[PDB]
Amino acid sequence: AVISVKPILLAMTPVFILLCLFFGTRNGFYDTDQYHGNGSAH
Amino acid sequence: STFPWLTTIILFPIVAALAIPFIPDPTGKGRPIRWYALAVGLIDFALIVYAFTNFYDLNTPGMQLWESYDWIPEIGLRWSVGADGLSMPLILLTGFITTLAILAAWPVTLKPRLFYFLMLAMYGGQIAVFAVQDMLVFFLAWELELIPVYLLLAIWGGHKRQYAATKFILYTAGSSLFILVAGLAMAFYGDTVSFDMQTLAAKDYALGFQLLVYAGFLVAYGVKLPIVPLHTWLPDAHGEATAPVHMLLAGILLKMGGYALIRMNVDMLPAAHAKFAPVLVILGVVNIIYAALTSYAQRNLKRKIAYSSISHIGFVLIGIASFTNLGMSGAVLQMVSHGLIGASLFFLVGATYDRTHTLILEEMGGVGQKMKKIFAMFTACSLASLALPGMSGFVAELMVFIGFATSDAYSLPFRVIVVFLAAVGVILTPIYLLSMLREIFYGPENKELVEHEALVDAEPREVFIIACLLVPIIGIGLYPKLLTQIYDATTGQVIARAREVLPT
Amino acid sequence: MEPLYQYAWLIPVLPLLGALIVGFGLIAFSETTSKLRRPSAIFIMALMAIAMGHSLTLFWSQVQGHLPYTQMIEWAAAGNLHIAMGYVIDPLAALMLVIVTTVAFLVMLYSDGYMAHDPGYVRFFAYLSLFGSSMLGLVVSPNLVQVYIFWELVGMCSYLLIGFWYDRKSAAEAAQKAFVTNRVGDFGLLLGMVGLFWATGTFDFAGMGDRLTELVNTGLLSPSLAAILAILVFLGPVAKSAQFPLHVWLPDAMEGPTPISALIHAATMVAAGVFLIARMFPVFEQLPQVMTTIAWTGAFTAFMGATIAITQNDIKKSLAYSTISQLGYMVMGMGVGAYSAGLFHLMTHAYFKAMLFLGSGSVIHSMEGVVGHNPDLAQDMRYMGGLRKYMPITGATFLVGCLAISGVPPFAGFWSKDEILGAVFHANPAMWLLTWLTAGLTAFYMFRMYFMTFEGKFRNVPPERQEHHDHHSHHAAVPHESPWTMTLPLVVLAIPSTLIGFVGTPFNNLFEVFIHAPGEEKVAEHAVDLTEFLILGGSSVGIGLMGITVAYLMYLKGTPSPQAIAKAIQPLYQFSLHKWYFDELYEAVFIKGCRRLARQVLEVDYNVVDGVVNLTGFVTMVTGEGLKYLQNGRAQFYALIVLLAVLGFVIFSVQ
Amino acid sequence: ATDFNRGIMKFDGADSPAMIAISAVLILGFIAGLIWWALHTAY
Repeated sequence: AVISVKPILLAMTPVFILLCLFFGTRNGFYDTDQYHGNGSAH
Repeated sequence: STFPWLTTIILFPIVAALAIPFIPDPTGKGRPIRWYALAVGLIDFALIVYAFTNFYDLNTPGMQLWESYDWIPEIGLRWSVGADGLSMPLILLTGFITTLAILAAWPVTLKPRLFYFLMLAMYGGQIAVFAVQDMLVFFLAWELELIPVYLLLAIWGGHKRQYAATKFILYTAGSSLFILVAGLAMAFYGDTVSFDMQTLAAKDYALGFQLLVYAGFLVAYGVKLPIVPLHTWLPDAHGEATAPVHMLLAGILLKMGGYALIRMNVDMLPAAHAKFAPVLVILGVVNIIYAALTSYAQRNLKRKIAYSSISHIGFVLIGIASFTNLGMSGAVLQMVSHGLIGASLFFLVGATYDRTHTLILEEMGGVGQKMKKIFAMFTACSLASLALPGMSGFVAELMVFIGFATSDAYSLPFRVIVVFLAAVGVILTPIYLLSMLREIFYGPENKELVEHEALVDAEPREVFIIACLLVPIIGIGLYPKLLTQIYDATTGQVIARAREVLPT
Repeated sequence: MEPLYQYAWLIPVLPLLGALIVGFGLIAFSETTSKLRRPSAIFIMALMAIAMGHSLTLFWSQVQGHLPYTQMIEWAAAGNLHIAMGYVIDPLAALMLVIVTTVAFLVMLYSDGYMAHDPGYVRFFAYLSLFGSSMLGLVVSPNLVQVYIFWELVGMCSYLLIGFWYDRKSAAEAAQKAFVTNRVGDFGLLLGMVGLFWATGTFDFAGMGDRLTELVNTGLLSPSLAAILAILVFLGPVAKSAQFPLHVWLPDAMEGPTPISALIHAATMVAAGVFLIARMFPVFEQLPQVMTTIAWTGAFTAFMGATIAITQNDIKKSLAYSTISQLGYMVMGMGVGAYSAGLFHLMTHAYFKAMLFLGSGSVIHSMEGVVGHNPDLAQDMRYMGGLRKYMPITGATFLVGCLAISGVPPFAGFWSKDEILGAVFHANPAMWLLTWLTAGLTAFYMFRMYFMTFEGKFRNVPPERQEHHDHHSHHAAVPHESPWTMTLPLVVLAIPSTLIGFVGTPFNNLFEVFIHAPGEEKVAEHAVDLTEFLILGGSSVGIGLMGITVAYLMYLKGTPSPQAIAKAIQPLYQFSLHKWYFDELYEAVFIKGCRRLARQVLEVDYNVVDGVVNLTGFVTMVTGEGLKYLQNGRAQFYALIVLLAVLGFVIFSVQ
Repeated sequence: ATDFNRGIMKFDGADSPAMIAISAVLILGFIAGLIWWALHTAY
């Protein structure tokens, strides 16, 4: 009796994909203040 | 199983990064280019899971995505790919981190057509390191992430970028040549001129010949995986980098020097491994004690955890050079654990620098009063690097200690001193990680707040990248057989190929 | 039994989900969950009360005569190297199950009173259930691996809770010290856990004692070499129970919240630091040199932390110095062998230090009324004397907490305290008369804290005269500030103190020891008599009784002044006032030394091994700037090198 | 060492070049002393 990785990775993969596409749309501070500007670490 | 899977997964982000100069609508910064790189990074990671959950067929020693295409019959190099147990976790780890490294590369608006080209070229070029069963394609893929990671530091980096970028490209191209030197020395040994990693492992080499090849590979792999004499390239290029570039640097590129130590220095060179295994566990402990003190002695924030990446690497060398089925199981686990722990830590350093713009850590203090979700995630990510149980940073180091001092390879006066000295890093890692948390967030004494650090917030996307990185951190910490079942049968053949060598 | 014992793993994982849910609700929904402060408290408190319902019938099933029940699930397997992690339901473990979850449900009742003025109300109940879920797994642990998953886990919750407020610079440095000093104990525990898996070969406590005694008499292990294994495992509990080398973090652990101080002295100090050595008596009983080491470092801590509690004005810091000594008073009972009584001074410590700690916070929330928010020591500004003259029910509940820790005639301590005093005057009474000397001193500093702050006048006139706070004038002087959520937990934690008026009596002292059997059935004792037990008790009650009459007369003169003591014993008074001069030894040597050793590892990195790298790039740049001067125009010179190399190659190649 | 000596707990006072070489021979000698230990004490 071993919990196998394949059924829980295949079940968490479409949860992982559609949340990356959703959480990109919802974001803050990188569009309004944004005093870092173009150079991302200058 | 007839479809080219690992050939596609390697070659998909390379051929799709060529469509990045042809992406329309350049309305200001590159917003559709940013969404295009996430769209291809997500569907390429889904190809890794589709090749895993349908065609990996675990507890089977050997490659199960083995596709040996002919490229140049005159030299003898083939396009031979394949994922065994030493490759498939790191192939799955590369597809997972780089997908978030595109998501971490959202505030970059400097040269967005150039950024997501080189990051996708690293996405095809890092899977290509663990997957190929060859030498001249392995040296190709090792130096495939030589130009696009140079330009990721030299354009989007801190200050002293040009010192950090040119020191790095001279230190790794000047050390990848020993993969060509030792890879050609092994293939021309004897009579068969094969270059695949299968036949070159089964070939019998002399003991004096293998000590030159082992010394050549240790110069080549002691640079990327930072063994502490050849480590000075790291905290400059890791100290001057952005958050998404750093998740590929410490998350994946450091593990290619640890993947090839188990693959090209233990499988192919077992008799030279046994003669020079006690120098690795000495170099592995002094990887920990040197870097954890240097993390405490440094006050630059991005440079502190950059040295902490060298200390968690130090437990891999004790795991490889222990000849134990549990010791080597803790070495591959430390490569997957620190890749998830570091890419979560180094994402939050670029998140903290995006609000405070200092990294000096003297003008900081009381940041946790202003932003709260960043400090709540900076604590839990630094706690995973404390080797705290319930997280994968502990069981990766627990298997190394148990795997070392149960092995019938070293003597008893040697095994006690190494385990006692490698456990000093158990004390030393809460010294600087908690002092970094204290001298940034804990306290009332804030900054000037009028010239520097005028803004403070916490984006909900930055919460998601941390929270999805802590699921394989905690989920391996509550069940370490979730990753061990990928390489339980392959590590059992790597160690047993060296168990036949140890009476020597 | 079968749905009660096979689902016994629900007791750790139920309060874990209380923090998993609201932790996911604070990191993503912080606008609503911070407003949802009152319902999320009762939601977390419900799943602790459900886990209280498990342990109250799992332990009650054990005292009726049920067998111990084990379970093991594989954790991390390899070639011939397995890790197993499950649980056991032991009468020792089931007694520890009730102790940790009664005082966790009780401190959640207390938590509604000390705050709901604090905006960190929701996060406090998240961290409280994270403490319990990490500690309810430590007590059910069958293995040395399984005690180590939750050894550093409760050290994490001890780190997160001491630095709960995180806006003080004092609580900033306090939380970091508590993790490091516990990690040195975790450094010793991890060394011995691998070291005992090396020798024996299994991680369970039952399979470790029989394997250690199999090799120490055969000749495989040495009696001197295998002795160093058990002291390393013992170095774990010397950090969590605050023994002699590692006790510095306890004066600073009082910089956190007052309800946490009751839980870091009932759940991770007297519970955790005593349970691990209690489970390892299969190992320690076969090694005599280890047990005299444990008893010696317990005997000094009963004297070390005792003297620092006197001339300590702070109420929380004086209780922290007491539980240094009372733990040392208890760990030395496990050093002399008589450890069943060491586990029955466990029940009267957790329910009475929490009586003293939670009772102290009712004084602290009262002291915010007339006095400002900064001082909480022995009272100034209407100075020390009277709080119980205002007649609160919070005043009489730490007096009975102080009454049962001295050894007084009409209450507890007459039945509980002096049982390990007769067992310690057997073997080495010269080095262990020191505990009898401080036995009147534990009666000193506890009653020194009673009538200095509760008997006199503490409402007349302010000496400092600076509060000026609207949150201090609304802090409800005349000590009824303590709301209805202090009426219950300051009383219902004493309904076992009435039960110890019935259990642990001269007909129930015997019937409890038969429950707490050792690894074998044997009970070792030197000599107990019928006639000698009265003078060993009747003279041991008097030293505790005269230890408070020298305090009843000292601190009711106004000033602590018998003759030639105002001009004090400054050779010794400078030790206790400046806190043993032990914090500055650890600071000027170890902290500065690790700031000095580490610095020259950075400068040998940046200059020596980085100088070789910046010299390979320097002797190549100045090489190309030396052969740049090889060409200089003047094409006659270019024809010279062509004609010289012709003359070179005709001598070089003819031989 | 001017940037290494910020206004926090560092700058102990031994950052001289006479101390850099004498810290090198102890640190690099301990690694080499453990390496030469390793090829003989192990087996």
